[PDB]
Amino acid sequence: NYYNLVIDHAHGATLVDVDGNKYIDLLASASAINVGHTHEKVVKAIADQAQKLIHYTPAYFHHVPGMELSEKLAKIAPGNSPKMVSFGNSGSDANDAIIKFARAYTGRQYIVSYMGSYHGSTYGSQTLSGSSLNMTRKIGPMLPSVVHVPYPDSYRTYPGETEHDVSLRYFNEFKKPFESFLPADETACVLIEPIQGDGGIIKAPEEYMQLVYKFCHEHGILFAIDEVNQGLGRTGKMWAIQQFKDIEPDLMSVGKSLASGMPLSAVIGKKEVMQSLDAPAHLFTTAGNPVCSAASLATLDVIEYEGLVEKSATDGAYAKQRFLEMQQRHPMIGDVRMWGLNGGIELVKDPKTKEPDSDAATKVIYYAFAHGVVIITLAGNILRFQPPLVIPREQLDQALQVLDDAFTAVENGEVTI
Amino acid sequence: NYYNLVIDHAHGATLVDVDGNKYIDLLASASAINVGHTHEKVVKAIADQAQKLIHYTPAYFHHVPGMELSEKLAKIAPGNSPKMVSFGNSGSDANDAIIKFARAYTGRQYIVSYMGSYHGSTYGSQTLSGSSLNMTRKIGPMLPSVVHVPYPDSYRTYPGETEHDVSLRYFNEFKKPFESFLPADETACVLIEPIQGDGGIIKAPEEYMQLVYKFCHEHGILFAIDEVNQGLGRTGKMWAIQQFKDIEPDLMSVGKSLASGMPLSAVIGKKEVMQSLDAPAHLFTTAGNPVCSAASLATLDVIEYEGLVEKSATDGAYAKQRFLEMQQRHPMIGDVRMWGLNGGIELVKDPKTKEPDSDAATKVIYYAFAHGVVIITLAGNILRFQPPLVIPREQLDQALQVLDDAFTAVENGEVTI
Amino acid sequence: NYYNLVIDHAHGATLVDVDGNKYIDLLASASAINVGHTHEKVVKAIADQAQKLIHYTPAYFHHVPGMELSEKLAKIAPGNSPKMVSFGNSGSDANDAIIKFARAYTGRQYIVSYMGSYHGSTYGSQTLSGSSLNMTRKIGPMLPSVVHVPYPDSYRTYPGETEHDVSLRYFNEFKKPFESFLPADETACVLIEPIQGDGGIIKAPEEYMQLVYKFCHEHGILFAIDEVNQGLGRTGKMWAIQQFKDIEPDLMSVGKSLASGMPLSAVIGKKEVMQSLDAPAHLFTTAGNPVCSAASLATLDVIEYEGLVEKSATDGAYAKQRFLEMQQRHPMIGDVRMWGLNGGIELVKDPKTKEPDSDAATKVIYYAFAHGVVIITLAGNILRFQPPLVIPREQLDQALQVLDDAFTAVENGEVTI
Amino acid sequence: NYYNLVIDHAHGATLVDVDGNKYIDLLASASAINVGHTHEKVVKAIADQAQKLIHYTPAYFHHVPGMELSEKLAKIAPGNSPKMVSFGNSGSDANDAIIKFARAYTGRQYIVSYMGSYHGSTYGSQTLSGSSLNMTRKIGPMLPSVVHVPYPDSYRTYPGETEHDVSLRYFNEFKKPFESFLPADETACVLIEPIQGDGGIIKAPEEYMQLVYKFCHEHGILFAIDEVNQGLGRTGKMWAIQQFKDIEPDLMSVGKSLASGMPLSAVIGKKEVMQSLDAPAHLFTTAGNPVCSAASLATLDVIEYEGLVEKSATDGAYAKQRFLEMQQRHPMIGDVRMWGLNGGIELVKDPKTKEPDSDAATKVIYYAFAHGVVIITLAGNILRFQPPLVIPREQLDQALQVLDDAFTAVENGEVTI
Ligand SMILES: *Cc1c(COP(=O)(O)O)cnc(C)c1O
Ligand SMILES: *Cc1c(COP(=O)(O)O)cnc(C)c1O
Ligand SMILES: *Cc1c(COP(=O)(O)O)cnc(C)c1O
Ligand SMILES: *Cc1c(COP(=O)(O)O)cnc(C)c1O
Repeated sequence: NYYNLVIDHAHGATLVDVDGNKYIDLLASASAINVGHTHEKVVKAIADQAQKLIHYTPAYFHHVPGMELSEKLAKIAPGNSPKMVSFGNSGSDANDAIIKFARAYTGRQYIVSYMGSYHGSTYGSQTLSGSSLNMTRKIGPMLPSVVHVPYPDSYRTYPGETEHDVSLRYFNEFKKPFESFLPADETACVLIEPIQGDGGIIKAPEEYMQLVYKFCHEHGILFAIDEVNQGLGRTGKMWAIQQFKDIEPDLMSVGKSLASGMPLSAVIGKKEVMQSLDAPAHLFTTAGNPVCSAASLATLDVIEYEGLVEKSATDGAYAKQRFLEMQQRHPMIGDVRMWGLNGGIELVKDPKTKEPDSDAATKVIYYAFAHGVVIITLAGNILRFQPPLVIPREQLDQALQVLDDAFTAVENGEVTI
Repeated sequence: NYYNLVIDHAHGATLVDVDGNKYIDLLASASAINVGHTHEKVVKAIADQAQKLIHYTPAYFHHVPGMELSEKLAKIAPGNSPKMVSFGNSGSDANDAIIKFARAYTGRQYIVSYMGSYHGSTYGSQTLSGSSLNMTRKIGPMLPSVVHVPYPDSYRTYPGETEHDVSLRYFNEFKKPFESFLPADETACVLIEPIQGDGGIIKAPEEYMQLVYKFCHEHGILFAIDEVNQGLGRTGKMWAIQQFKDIEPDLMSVGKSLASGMPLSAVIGKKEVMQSLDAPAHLFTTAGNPVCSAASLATLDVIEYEGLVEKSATDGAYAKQRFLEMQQRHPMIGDVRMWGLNGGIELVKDPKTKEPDSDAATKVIYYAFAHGVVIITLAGNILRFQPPLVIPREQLDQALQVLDDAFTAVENGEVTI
Repeated sequence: NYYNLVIDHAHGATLVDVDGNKYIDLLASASAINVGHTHEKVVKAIADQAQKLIHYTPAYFHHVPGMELSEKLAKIAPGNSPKMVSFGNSGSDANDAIIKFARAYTGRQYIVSYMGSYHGSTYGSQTLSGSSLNMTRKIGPMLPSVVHVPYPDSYRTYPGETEHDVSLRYFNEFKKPFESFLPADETACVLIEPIQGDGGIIKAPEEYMQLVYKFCHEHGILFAIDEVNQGLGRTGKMWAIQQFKDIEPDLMSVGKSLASGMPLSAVIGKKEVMQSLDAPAHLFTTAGNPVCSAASLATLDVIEYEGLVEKSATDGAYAKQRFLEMQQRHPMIGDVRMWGLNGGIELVKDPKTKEPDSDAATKVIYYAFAHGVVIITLAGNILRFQPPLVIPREQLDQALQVLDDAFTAVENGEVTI
Repeated sequence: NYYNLVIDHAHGATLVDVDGNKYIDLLASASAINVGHTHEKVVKAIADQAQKLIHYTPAYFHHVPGMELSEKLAKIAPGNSPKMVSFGNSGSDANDAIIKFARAYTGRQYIVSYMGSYHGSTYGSQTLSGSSLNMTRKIGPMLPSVVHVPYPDSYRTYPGETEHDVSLRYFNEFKKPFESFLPADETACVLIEPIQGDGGIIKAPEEYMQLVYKFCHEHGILFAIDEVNQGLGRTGKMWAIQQFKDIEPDLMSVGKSLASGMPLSAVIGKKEVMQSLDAPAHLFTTAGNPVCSAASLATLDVIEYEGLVEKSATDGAYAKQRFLEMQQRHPMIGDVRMWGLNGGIELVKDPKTKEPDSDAATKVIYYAFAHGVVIITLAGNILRFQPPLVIPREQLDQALQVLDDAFTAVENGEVTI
């Protein structure tokens, strides 16, 4: 909680509290609500399925929604290699499964993940994460044979560094463990967020990603991606990895928006990799639930038929220009990062020092809340802008104007915590 | 897939495939269906909630169903100490949370669990597990600082051993790591299933359980229980741990039946233990989902209103009697174990050698399936008996008669694989 | 410090402090002094080699003592298979090397060792150990993928158990992990002390050892032995494993007496196992030191020339009968375990309860010390009897008389701590 | 075996093989032989002790050389805080002990060590290591809760980077894991080579070292140093850490040259840190061997009496000039690093690209060997220069001229393997 709000109902990008007050949702429940709240087609799909079968573990009997969803997810995944899908409940358990699939297929034990990453809260995925110290404190020891590498930062760079220089420097950092203590032939996979979500909406440069991808292929390391936050149209392409040229992951984790916030996740992977493990050795009883699966079928169709991928791209381009214009009048805005309706607005004390301004960031979100918009922060000083992709233009403009007013009010000293 | 069969719809304890064939459910989807399939109150709760709010992450904003469920679960948990509740999506993640809370509260690392145990498929919970069925081939290394001890087997005992002798022998095995390499003062937690589900419906004797509970208290080791399979009325008490005298767990995992097979789980623990961690330390985006929460509220209401606990105790004792009578005519039944509607029928080659007859158990399964009843085996030779608690007596008797006929056909060599 | 006493010099089985006081050594510095203190032939070997070459790391240049010892150790190892040897500095690092060799050769992770065992003090060997709890306390997490099983106890048995029943019970416990959570095809080796040293001079029954050995052969698990305490003639055979019928280990650790207490250890293993790893990957700078190697060549020569294996066998049988006769007069002696000049004298409060009497044990060692004999306890209540193998009969009889007097004085309450 | 030749005898910096061929030693058995081969004072100390007492485990009885050495090591260790010493056999076990002392004193789990480091071949010290030459292939999983950070590289730097810029960039890398997944408050220790030996004779800049030292003190992390290769006058100070301003380590490992290559090591630590662990919990049987202890007393004496600290400083400054002069005529020499008689001469394909030239390096080694000098490489392309500190000027000049001719011959293409 940030402000003790109790939601009674919601539709599209609008939240209504128990009292009747209205809010514009710029969070979409951490990008679980790409399709907007209570989308008519998803509600109906949930209702109709519940009438027939609430649950049977698909490992004992197939159900139609699970069969249909498994085929479809295999189709829409990036690349042309034959795919298989394994269902879970959460992004967390999907990233735990990624570790399992990679170890079992390769016969290798080490996993490489990123500082700044967030992969979930189960013991495997929580070890991979590098987003929060409180995810390691008191609960160790963690999963063995996990190595963290730094994710490329395009904002706080060295003087005179180009995109090319940053890519090379961070790739050299990527190689350092492999040239010292970490055998590449013993690394099962690299797990990467094509754009880091919780880390602050940070996109790896094209050249950096191509270097890692090639490194993996050349050493027989699996290239895995986490699309749990950045997938299903969020970046203005179906998959965040499609922001890069011709990269097909060996394993991909999908969650959050998948079933409009119903607990469903998937690992989608190359056929051969996915066949190294199955039920009943790896299984979640309520995973691939038929009600959740019907919910997902409807939400996937909504993304396609309402053109939400295209809308995220064009609205994202627009929101990027609006925030850039705001940056010209508000020097507290240090960096505008936007790929689709998917933004990190980084607030700094000074543009030259780039020193984080967590105080100002919290004031903005407090102002916004008092003026009917829900927005939160990342890593202290970064506003996350991830509204449902269905957000009508009038509501988007309304929210942007509140944010512009927030910046002015924080400048004048008119906001207190 | 176990049955290679597509389920179309289901109600109560009757399953209907895509060709209209009817089946009596003696599996209840691994005891996730205590309240029976598509219960009228649960379907309505799901459909009504979906219309208002499909999802918002409870870590940002509260919703009424989640808050009400949190209160109700704290109230119905065993013991009189004030509890806190932490939601997840799966039993697996609830067991991961137990490791976290125990380690955080005690400041110790080691977790003790049992051989034969099943706790889930994430990296924490699957380390704790000890069923041959869900073993960790190809996926290691697992979570460090986990020791397995043997679970008391009251069937294959040494000649002349009483329940007293069994309790003492197994408690002596329990103490052996603590008297060698495992420091009691560095063990955070002992986690036990009060009755082992996947292990074969095996109940720890009263005296063994008291000895462990006391050992934990004397050394400041938390005593945790897994009620994911055996909870919510399955044993003919609300919780399996209530089959024992005056035992309040520090930590308890709950799942499967909690929300009628909708993905929801909980860790319910003593207030002090639960306060040792933050969250972000333990959070899932879709955990405590309002549709799932409303479904759970309704299944809990059904357990109360239809007196399902008492019905489980009553039908359980009936089913025990019935199988005991069958045992008198079919010496292939080596052991009848039953606490509530919750039975392990163990098949053997000879009454004295107690050699497992996995082939005979396979043949019973086939016969039952060919005759309209769904039942599975555990450990090859144990028939597991876990119908929905709502199973009408008429249907229970039908299933029981099919089982009787299966034993007859198997004796006479009339079933072929 | 155990005795709080400065040794000036020593020879054979006699120790001399800085005051001139003489002691009979029944410890032989934890069996590192099989050949007796300052043996003339060993002293000469040390001095002559120190004038030629104190050290060069044999991984850069070979030296003649190292090459000769390497061939000698390959030849005297139990069995007929071609062997190779790898040198270390301590028993501990030899056991660390066993883990390495087994994991490297098999491509598997898990190591099985015994409760009650002692393998050393480095992170690998100390994880495998299971005697002192202090050895795990405060220093975790330890090496992952290690499982401890119980070592067969022939003294505190169930009423009416034969040696056959003991072997079968303990072999059943051995198998329990493999039938639950531990995959046999993922375990690299079993490390076993053929007689447990620090465990209390406990010998696995023949039948037990055969069952484990066969289990290992059948599953491709390496069968590894620790001969650091019990090797080099201590049991009245060259190797403790030779007390068993036709067992050739895949790997064997040797230390302590190898170089008369100079730091030198070895792993002796089958050729194909030993070639799975080499220097410079696995290497200790001062391992295979030419002075230590010359000392070792000399001590091995003494064992042969003075017939110390047979002398241990015949003096050990004599000493066993002496302790058996003491036992008749002194009921505090519950168990006499003795194989060669290698004994555990177990002290108990009552012969039927077998309750440990640590108090009587420490009083015996106090009396012995005040009367010119050095002897210590294991596990509180067991007198450890391991004199140098060269101990003259007159001196052995002298020490045995003091112990008889000690037992009489402890009975009469004449000893105050 | 590196050279395929058998050493028969050696004295000072000259080695003689079995055929009578003389070699000048620029390896000194990886810096185990600081005081020169078979030094008269050390040979005599070995022989004289061997006559009195070859061994007794000093945990049972004190011996005089062990007592004197313990006092002398506590005295000559850097800084003015009271120290305690714990003996081992090898640098590997001393570094394993460092982990143990740090975890036990702090009650924290995590250990930070460096890429490019070498700390030994036991499971603890080998996990900490980061030398490609000592990779842990096939032997995992390793010790849990170990994080590697990059060591400052002052040769392959970014354009226009100063020593200051290097110190700040590498300190920024040091902090990255602490700002992502590694809690400072849960890390027990940072272990650092003041100059990395096996890493290629790489010295951390003063400013970097002060930053790490300060960070450790401010977070309650123990600051540990490894002086096994770089201690005992090798750098031209007694300890390599004395190359830096006012740094007193909490823990220091010492070995290799400590007893002229006899197996002996020590952890020297602040008194309150060392008291956290005891014996018999932590103990090696043959550690602090009296013959080894006597050898060490004599080598320490030679270091003082022959003024070898000063000799290394002035011969090293001389050797740096000679190699710098060679660099002028031989552009294949990319970098000359030298602190005492202790150098890394790095060979490259081109002065601007700095591409490593391993082929040129192995050819130089081969030529040198063919003309009577012993020298090896590190990291493929770095000539390592560590002769005994006693090397007479005439012999040094002789060896330096052979190296000069080697560069000439490789340049002209006259060397083939
Ligand atoms: C939220 C998130 C997860 C974990 O998903 P849950 O459903 O909360 O377990 C994993 N990866 C990324 C990138 C996320 O944003
Ligand atoms: C099935 C089960 C679990 C795990 O639940 P999932 O929802 O399948 O993760 C945990 N414990 C027990 C006793 C179980 O039967
Ligand atoms: C003492 C001992 C060790 C360890 O030897 P160190 O040389 O003290 O490291 C290993 N195994 C056994 C059986 C021992 O008695
Ligand atoms: C050689 C070395 C060690 C290990 O010493 P051993 O005696 O070979 O175990 C540790 N640290 C450094 C810096 C070394 O050079």
